[PDB]
Amino acid sequence: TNSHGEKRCTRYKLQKTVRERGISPVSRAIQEFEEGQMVHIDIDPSVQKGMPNPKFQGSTGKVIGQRGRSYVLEVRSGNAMKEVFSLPQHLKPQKY
Amino acid sequence: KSFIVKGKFKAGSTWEKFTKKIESQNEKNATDKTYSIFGSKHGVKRSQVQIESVAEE
Amino acid sequence: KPGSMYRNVRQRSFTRRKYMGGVPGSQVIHYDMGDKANTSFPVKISLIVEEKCQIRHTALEAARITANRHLVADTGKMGFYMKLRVYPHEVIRENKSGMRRAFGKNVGTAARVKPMQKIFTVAVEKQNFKAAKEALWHAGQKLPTPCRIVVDEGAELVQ
Amino acid sequence: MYAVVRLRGQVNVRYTIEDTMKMLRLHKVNHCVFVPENPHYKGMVQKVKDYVAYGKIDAKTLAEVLENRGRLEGDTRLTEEYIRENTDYDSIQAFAEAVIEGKSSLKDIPKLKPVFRLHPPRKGHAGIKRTVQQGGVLGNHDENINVLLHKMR
RNA sequence: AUCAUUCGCGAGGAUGUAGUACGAAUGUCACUGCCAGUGUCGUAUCUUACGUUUUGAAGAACGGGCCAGGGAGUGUAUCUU
RNA sequence: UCCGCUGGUUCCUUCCGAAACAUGUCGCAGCAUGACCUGACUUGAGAUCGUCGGUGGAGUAGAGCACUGAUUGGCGAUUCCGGGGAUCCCUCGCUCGCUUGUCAAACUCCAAACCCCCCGUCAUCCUAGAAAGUCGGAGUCCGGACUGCUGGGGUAAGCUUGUAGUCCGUAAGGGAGACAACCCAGCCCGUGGUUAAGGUCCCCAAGUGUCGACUAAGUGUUAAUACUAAAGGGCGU
RNA sequence: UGGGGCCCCGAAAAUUGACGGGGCUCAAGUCGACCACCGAUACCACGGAGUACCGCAAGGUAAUCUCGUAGGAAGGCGUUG
RNA sequence: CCUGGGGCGGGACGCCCUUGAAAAGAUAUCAAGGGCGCGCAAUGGUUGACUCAAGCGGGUCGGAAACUCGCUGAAGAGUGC
RNA sequence: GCAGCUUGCUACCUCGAUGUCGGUUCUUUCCAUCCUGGCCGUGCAGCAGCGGCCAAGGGUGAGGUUGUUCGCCUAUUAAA
Ligand SMILES: [K+]
Ligand SMILES: [K+]
Ligand SMILES: [Mg+2]
Ligand SMILES: [Mg+2]
Ligand SMILES: [Mg+2]
Ligand SMILES: [Mg+2]
Ligand SMILES: [Mg+2]
Ligand SMILES: [Mg+2]
Ligand SMILES: [Mg+2]
Ligand SMILES: [Mg+2]
Ligand SMILES: [Mg+2]
Repeated sequence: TNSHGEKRCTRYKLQKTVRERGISPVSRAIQEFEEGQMVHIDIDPSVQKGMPNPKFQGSTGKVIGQRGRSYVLEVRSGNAMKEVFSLPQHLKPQKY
Repeated sequence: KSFIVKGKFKAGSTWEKFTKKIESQNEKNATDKTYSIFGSKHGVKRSQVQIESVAEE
Repeated sequence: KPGSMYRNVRQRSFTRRKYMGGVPGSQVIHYDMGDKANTSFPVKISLIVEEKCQIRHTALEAARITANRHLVADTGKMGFYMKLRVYPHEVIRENKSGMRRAFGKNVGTAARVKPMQKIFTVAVEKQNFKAAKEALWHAGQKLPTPCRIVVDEGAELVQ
Repeated sequence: MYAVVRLRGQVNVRYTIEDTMKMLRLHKVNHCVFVPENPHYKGMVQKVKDYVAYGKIDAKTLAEVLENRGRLEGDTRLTEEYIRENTDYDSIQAFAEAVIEGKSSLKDIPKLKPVFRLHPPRKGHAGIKRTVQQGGVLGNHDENINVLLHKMR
């Protein structure tokens, strides 16, 4: 029957394009975000640690704090506000 | 009062040219009669008939 | 089992044979007839279906047989070239109980063709255009769709 | 300036199109609003093209609509005396010409309602099951909105 | 409305007459001896009972021949508001 | 006695008004919790049903063969692995390429339109109380339909099971002969007017209307439609 | 020869029956267009009722108030003491 | 208990992946492909050093089956299932 | 493709009951015609066939087995 794992229906969500497979650019892992900054969640499949749920892939979160290397984001999911923890490898600043 | 109307109309899957000769009161009546004739003879709407020109014969 | 059963296209494709089991082999033997090593045939007519349908491998084989017989009889053994363009890739299945676990078993293959898609192409000399036309007309009688013949090359060579 | 007149009612309409109608203040058939030509209102009008007729309105039609169907709070009828008291323009034709030219606003009439509740079209309209380009009445009338607005006075 | 002018191949349209004559109603002045209401019948339009079970009841689903009367959220304890 | 099962449960108006769904359940004709309805209070400034522009998510349609697999010949080579009757005396199927012809739910070098998060903008709502919170009372967890998604399954089904919108359920009135859910339309009472859908030969209010053609079969006089016959053929027109 | 419109053949069912019926043939059918009219409780106008919110009151506002099953909420009528 | 009545069959009765599923999320069926109820003191951690599959050419009965050299080789290997 | 006369599929109606199969009796309808009427073709000499078209006015029976429907068999029959 059909399962209920985290990696449910993640074949293309957690896949890389052909010419971006391998070691990702390391600059994305050492980016810093200020409190209240809006960042996109674009999960890097090669970085298997600190990865939020794929359900939050494609969402913009607001940075509300830091929990070590990872950032705490307030991410809207339907009508709820979820606290999502993410390494900066999966994050990306919003550009205005 | 005989006119010459040229254009193309959609005959099923393929467009078709025509150079039909028409007798009418004036140029715009000739255009109207061309549209009516092709709607009657082929069931095509006026959007499916493109009249390139109407010239007094 | 009439061709009207597996004729209409209401479904997605079913072609990945590694996720299915036991497909009966197709009946269509050859796909190139006549003189296969000739390309300087000036006239080239094709048979295009005009509806979206599925053609079973047996219907394709029947049409191919009838057209090939007519061409070989009229133009000779090497007076023509004939190509069956489409391969039966779809797997047809049937539910052979009632509606419980009704996902069918594979019973054959069909080609899912679109409107205005070429099924058969025939290349002949100028003098054999009407014979090729007649042969393709007979072939289309065996197919589950209305068809029409079109001249692809050498239109000015016939009229 | 867009003239937006609602010609189809509210039963069986998607909530997004109906909410667009409500944001245009078009709650009922034969109701008309006048909105500027910016892309925001253009997209909003494009959203409801299957339930309204719209187009560019001229000063004469705006003048007749203001005189015949302009209303104030409490359902009072707009008149020339109120226009001259509360605006720098002598009459309603001059005010409408200013509004069309963009040098004045319908919000520059105190207590004026933004909705003009129009009469049904005299001698009927072209039909609400086809667009203007199909011989119907729905959609973009361009400058020919004034014909329909004239027959709804 | 009618008529005049003009446009239209035509059925017709536009302009003027005319926002006029009229027009729900609101007043006012005369005239009149009825009117409201009720019963029955007729003409016109509309509606296939009611309650229930039902996605769906006019159902060939269940209930009632009729009428009268009787006939169904109450008390103690306790918790919450 | 008990039952989650059946039947009944008595006055009026006014305000608002669902759910026939998810998870758990010896659960499947039940119940709980939540979504959804309703009432009250607290709080005190924003909110987002819609548009436009932008920062981001795309891997569906379509397309294509670059990966995974299928698939059709022609042409050139693997002096390689092998089918045919002592110098393996010579015949050649697959395999690998260049052209041809086809494909894919569980293929993708590509790649929309919808849509989603966020920012700005207009728009609308909002101190006559946004968003948020707390508490009281529930019903509901038999649904059904239309229009799409070639939705999935099925020979198909007025079949079965999904999904988006909208309806019936609980929706009058007007119109389709009648029509739960099709069209107009959401509807306080009365009067007048003008329209909508639809119609205008009679039944039946309004055209025996206009222009230009077609049909000779009473074909037809049938928006959607569960209420409408095909392939094939015709020197009928 | 190809592409088109309409029609014909292909075309057989059970009580007598269905373009709604009558009937209809340069149409009262079909196709392309058009003109005028009829036709709702829609829309407009007037008058009236209720409702929501505001207002000390008087009253003000309502295009953005007025359908409704389960159901919640408010105010009333009646019976006996 | 589920169940295209029930029963027989089966388990879609717990967990995990792909498709279905309509490019956010959600999404049913006795829908399709299936898998798991484990194994491993190394088949684990870290550091260093290396680079895999498969072809082509060279090398002695070391055969076109071993081992070794060179070239190509972003992965066509391996990573327990 | 038609029909819905076989068997399935389905679960829309009916479980506060729409009395089962077969036969019998009586009435009726359909036509896809077995005979009877009219035709056309023939690889139709005649006789008699075979194939097809129109046509539903009339007829289409009696018996043995079997509950049978169906079917088998018997002797008549224009046909049964
Ligand atoms: K490929
Ligand atoms: K069943
Ligand atoms: Mg009593
Ligand atoms: Mg319950
Ligand atoms: Mg595709
Ligand atoms: Mg609807
Ligand atoms: Mg109910
Ligand atoms: Mg409703
Ligand atoms: Mg109604
Ligand atoms: Mg109620
Ligand atoms: Mg059971």
